[PDB]
Amino acid sequence: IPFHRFFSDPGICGTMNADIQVFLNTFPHYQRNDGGFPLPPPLALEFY
Amino acid sequence: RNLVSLIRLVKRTISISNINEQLCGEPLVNFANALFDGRLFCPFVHTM
Repeated sequence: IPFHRFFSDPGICGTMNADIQVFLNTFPHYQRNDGGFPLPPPLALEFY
Repeated sequence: RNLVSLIRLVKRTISISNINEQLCGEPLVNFANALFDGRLFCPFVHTM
């Protein structure tokens, strides 16, 4: 469950789920730990 | 275990330049450093 600014590793998430893995294999610049790679849009509310 | 962590640190140190933008289909670090791209296949492989 990637939900927070922290606690959202793609290298963890795309190994349990294959759907994130084919998402990252098509968009490899979201595999970065540094900024925010996108949460689900109800979870991704940065200004709130 | 230290050699595996060393290779982790090398990946960090030359994955500094990681920015959320693709241009054609490649991430920007694939544009930056030829060590992070498809073209640098490497010398030894066992499957493909």
